Amino acid sequence: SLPREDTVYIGGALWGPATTWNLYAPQSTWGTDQFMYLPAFQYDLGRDAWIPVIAERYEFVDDKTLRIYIRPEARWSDGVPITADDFVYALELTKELGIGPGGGWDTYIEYVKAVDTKVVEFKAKEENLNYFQFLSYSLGAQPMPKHVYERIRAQMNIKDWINDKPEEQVVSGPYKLYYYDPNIVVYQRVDDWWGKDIFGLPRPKYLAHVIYKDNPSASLAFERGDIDWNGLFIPSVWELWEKKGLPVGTWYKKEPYFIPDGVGFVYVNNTKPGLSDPAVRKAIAYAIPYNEMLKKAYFGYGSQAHPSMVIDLFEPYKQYIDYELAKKTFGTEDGRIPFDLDMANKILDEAGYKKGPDGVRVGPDGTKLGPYTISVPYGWTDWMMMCEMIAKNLRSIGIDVKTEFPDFSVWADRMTKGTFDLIISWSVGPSFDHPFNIYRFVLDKRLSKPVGEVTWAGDWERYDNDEVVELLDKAVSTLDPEVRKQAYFRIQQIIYRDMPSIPAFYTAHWYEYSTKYWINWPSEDNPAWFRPSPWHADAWPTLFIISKKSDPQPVPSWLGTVDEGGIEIPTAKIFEDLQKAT
Ligand SMILES: OC[C@H]1O[C@@H](O[C@@H]2[C@@H](O)[C@H](O[C@@H]3[C@@H](O)[C@H](O[C@@H]4[C@@H](O)[C@H](O[C@@H]5[C@@H](O)[C@H](O)O[C@H](CO)[C@H]5O)O[C@H](CO)[C@H]4O)O[C@H](CO)[C@H]3O)O[C@H](CO)[C@H]2O)[C@H](O)[C@@H](O)[C@@H]1O
Ligand SMILES: [Ca+2]
Repeated sequence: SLPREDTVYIGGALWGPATTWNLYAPQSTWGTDQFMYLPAFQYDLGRDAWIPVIAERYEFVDDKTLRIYIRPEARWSDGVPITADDFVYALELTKELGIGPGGGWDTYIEYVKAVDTKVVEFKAKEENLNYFQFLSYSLGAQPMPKHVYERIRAQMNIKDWINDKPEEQVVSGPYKLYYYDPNIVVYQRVDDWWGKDIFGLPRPKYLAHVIYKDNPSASLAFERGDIDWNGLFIPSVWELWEKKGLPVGTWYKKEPYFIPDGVGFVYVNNTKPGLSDPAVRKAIAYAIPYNEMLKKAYFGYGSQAHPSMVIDLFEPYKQYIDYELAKKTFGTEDGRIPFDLDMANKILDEAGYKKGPDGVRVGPDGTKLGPYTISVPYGWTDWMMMCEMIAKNLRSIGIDVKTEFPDFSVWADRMTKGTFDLIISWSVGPSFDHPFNIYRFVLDKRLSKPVGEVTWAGDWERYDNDEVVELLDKAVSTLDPEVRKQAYFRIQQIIYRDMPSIPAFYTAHWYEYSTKYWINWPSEDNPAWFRPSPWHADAWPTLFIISKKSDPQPVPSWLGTVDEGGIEIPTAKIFEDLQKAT
C-alpha cells in the first residue's frame, strides 16, 4: 500500500531472493551497501572529485599518514554519534572474518587508529608502499556501527546475522529496510537522517524493488509504468520512446544508449583440470565471437574490451596500454584479440591437444577438455545468449561446454566460492586509480579465497601469481606516472602469457528511467551524476537529484567542485596535498 507518488520502483538490481542486510554475511541484499552504509568520502567518477560525506575534511600529516575528520553531525540512525571507533571496528572486523567492506586494507594500510572521537588516522604500510590503495581504503572507508555489531557477536556468529528487523536496523545512510517478502524489498527514508542539513533529504520516501523472475517480465513492468528507475538489459531500448511513445529515457538518446560500467569477463576457473592450462584459456579468447555477439545479443550497447584490461573508451587511460606489445601479440590494428577459430584450433594443436573419438580434446597428459559449464544467472537474457554463442564455438574446437542458468544466488555462490568452470561476470570500471583497480581486482591472489570459501573482493578465478603481487606492490611506490606505466606494461605481458581470464566486452551501465512520477533524472542532457544505475555501488546521489513531477526541486547545491560552488574535492587537489606533504 505504498504511496505511489512518494515511491520509486526499481528494476534490474535485485535478482533472486533477499538474503541479508549484513555486509559481513556471505551474501547481502541490493540496497544495503548502496543506501544503508555511506563512506567517509564518496568518489565522483563524473567529476573526478570526492564528496565529503561522513567525513568533512582530511589532512596529510605526512605523505604516508592521513587523518580524516568525521563530521560532528554524523550520527547513526539510532542517535549514536558516528565515531573513529566505528571506522577502526569496521576494518578490523573485515580482517578478522576474512570478509566485509574494505577487504585487503591490511595489505597496504599499516594501521587504522582512533586518535580522537571524530578523528581517524590511517598510516600507509611502507614495505609495499601504494599511494592509490592508501588513498582508496582511507578516503573510501565505510564505518560500521560498533555498538550494534558487538551486541550481535555476544549473541551469535556475525556471519549468520540477517539484520532484517526494520526497527533494529542502524544505518548511516538516508534509507533502511521497511518491509520484504519473496516478491519484493522495500526501503523507507530516514526523515531525521544526520545529513539532512548538509545534503538535504532524498526526495523519495520509499525505494521498492519487485522481484521479477527475468528480463522480459521486468521489461513489461517498465513498459506499463511500474518501474521508475531501471537497471535492465532491454532489447531495442529506443523503441520504447520512439515507436511506443512511452515517457521513458536513457543516458544517451542515440547509439550506445548507455555509458560504460566496466569490463565484463569470460572468467575461467584456474583450479580446474584443462582450464588450468594457459594455452586452453588463450584458445578460449580466440573463440569468442566478439563482434557478432556484441551486435546481436548485446545490441551494440557495449564494445569489445582491450585484452590489457584497460578501458580504452576513455582517452586518459590509453597511455597505460602497451599498444605495440598488444599489436605484436595479436596482430590487429589496436591489439584486440580477433575472433578466429583457426587460431584457437592451432593454439590447441600446438599445445598437444587432440580430439578424441567424441570430438572433445585430450591433452598430452591425458586431461580431457572436460564436461564444463558456462554459467550466468537465469533471466539475464543478453548474457544467456552470449553464453550460448560462446559455448557453441567452444564445442566446435573440442572443448565440451554447455550452458547452465541457475538462480542469481546459486550463481553468485559458485562464482564467489570458485566452484564454477566458466562464467561471464563483471570486474571493475573507470576510477581515479584505473588500470590498477582492475589488476588488483582480477589478478591478485591476496583478494582471493580457497575454493569453497566466499570472496567478493576479487580473483574469483583463483589465479595464482606472485610476480603480479610484487608488481602491484611497486606500481605506486611513487607518484611518478612512468613507474605506474611500466608496472602496467609488465602486467600486460603476464596477462597475454597466462590469459588468467578473458576481458571480453565493456559492460553497459544499465540505466533507464520513467518520467511518470519522477523528473530531472541524470542523463547526457542533465549530467548531474555519472553513476545513476540503481545497482551501482555509487548510485545514492541520484535520489537527491530527482524530484517529484508534481513539485520540481532544484539540483542540490553541494554537487560540483569547491571552485564551482559545490563541496566536492578534485582528485588533483588531493594529490597536490600529498605532494606538498613531503
Ligand atoms: O546484462 C546482464 C544483466 O545485467 C543486469 O544488471 C547487472 C546488475 O544487476 C549487477 O549488479 C551488481 C549486484 O549484483 C552486486 O550486488 C551487490 C553484491 O555484490 C554485494 O555483495 C557484497 C560485497 O560487494 C561486499 O564486499 O561485502 C558483502 C559481504 O556480505 C557483500 O554482500 O552486496 C550488495 C548490497 O550490499 C549488492 O548490491 O553489486 C554490484 C555493485 O558492486 C552490482 O554491480 O551488475 C552487473 C554489472 O555488470 C549488471 O550487469 C541486468 O539487470 C539484467 O537485465 C541483464 O541481463
Ligand atoms: Ca556503501
